[PDB]
Amino acid sequence: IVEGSDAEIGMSPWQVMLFRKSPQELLCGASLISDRWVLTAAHCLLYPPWDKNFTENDLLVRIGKHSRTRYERNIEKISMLEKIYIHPRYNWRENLDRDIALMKLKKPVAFSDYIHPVCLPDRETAASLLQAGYKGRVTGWGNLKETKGQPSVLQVVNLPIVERPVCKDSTRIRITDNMFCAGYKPDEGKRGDACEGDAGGPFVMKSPFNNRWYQMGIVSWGEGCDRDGKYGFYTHVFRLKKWIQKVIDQF
Amino acid sequence: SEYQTFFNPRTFGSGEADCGLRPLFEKKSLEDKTERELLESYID
Amino acid sequence: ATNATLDPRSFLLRNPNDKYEPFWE
Ligand SMILES: *[C@@H]1O[C@H](CO)[C@@H](O)[C@H](O)[C@H]1NC(C)=O
Ligand code: NA
Repeated sequence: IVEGSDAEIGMSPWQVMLFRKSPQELLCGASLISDRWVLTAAHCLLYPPWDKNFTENDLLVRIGKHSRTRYERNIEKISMLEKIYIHPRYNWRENLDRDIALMKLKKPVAFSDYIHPVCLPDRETAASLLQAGYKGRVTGWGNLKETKGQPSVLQVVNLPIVERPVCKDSTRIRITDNMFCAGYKPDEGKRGDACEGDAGGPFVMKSPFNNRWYQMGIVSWGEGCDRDGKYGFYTHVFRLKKWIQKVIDQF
Repeated sequence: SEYQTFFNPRTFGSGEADCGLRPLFEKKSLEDKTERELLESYID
Repeated sequence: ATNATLDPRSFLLRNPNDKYEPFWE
């Protein structure tokens, strides 16, 4: 996260860290959506141009974390994966269309002050809140600047949703209805973005209708980070909710 | 609990009914340092 | 039509150098 600040304790209790056991590495962010399901970006699991194609046995998730590198005993919970499900129409060859994956935990996790699931939006919440100029919130342990600069604790930044024609005109990459972008325009007098290491983390919004937090997006891709006239791109969660439902209902 | 569950707890597991309410914030009616900025973005 | 500059948002490191603290067993 670029131009963010330190999260407060328990501020994002749905934040999940995808972690490589050996050699030990933070891989990506993710989000807790129930006691047994975690949502992430498809490219955090499958990206053949980078020789990346993880199996379940390949990764761990770390839930309830704040420190990037400390083992937060009695606070964080570490879980093994039972199965990974990647969207069958995930477009890794081109533009990362449908950059979404689900991970089933081997055992349900216990909730605490630090561990608590986010809501996924219903059709009406998604239509109401996904509007240009409203702000959502992105969190992660990714790079602090375009370049190795890495935070000591979870970072947060709030960013406005950008109108689709501005998202489109900002990039030569083909954008789709399964994506949205967020960030300040040049001349809006504020900055901020997600960055490398933040993918799979949640773009969330607080409902004024019921005070609940909803995950509208998944950090997916960009062109550099926090550049003037560029915007962060996020997987459109609600647009892909029929798939999430299909997977969870079948396992 | 101003929320209608979408998924089946049998396959989804527990936690949906109480989703999106943080124990250290909403559950105690305490606000985090920057959530006001989100709520304001609805007005502006 | 060009994805030449597309930067998927995950890459990684142990920034202090060589270290996350061990966990689990
Ligand atoms: C990823 O790996 C699995 C087998 O481990 C394979 O079925 C699949 O084809 C791989 N994806 C590719 C080659 O794009
Ligand atoms: Na920008």
